Amino acid sequence: VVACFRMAPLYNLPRHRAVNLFLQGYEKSWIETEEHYFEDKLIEDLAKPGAEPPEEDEGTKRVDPLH
Amino acid sequence: DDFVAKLQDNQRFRYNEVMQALNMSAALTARKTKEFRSPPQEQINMLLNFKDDKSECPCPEEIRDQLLDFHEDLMTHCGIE
Repeated sequence: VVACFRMAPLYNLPRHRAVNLFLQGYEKSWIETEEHYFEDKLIEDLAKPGAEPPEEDEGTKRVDPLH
Repeated sequence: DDFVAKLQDNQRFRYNEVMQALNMSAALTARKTKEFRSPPQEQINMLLNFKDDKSECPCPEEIRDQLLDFHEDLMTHCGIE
């Protein structure tokens, strides 16, 4: 009865174990769920020929970074 | 370090309140101590639900604010403005 019900609560646990549990929980709850969209910006930046004709080329159009 | 210490102190105070109020209704004690009888990983996962507006986490608003400010500072340091 008592043993079945009263297992270790968080406050009974030592500080470092609770800290590790908090790190794992914070990770999987906040860091993974955090979403930011950068793919379109990154691809557009990578697909830009950056001042290549002004740059000394002396040849065919240099392939872009995405290429 | 200090966030988990404040969380543990708040949990102890809430547990003391639940012991003071258990005698009122035995059925109340069941789902009130479901939290304290859950495994510790689940306990801290379900206490770390300040995000969104579900508000099922039994945590003080100031304790939520500390984490919400640290998370913004961390995003600023990571450059995710």
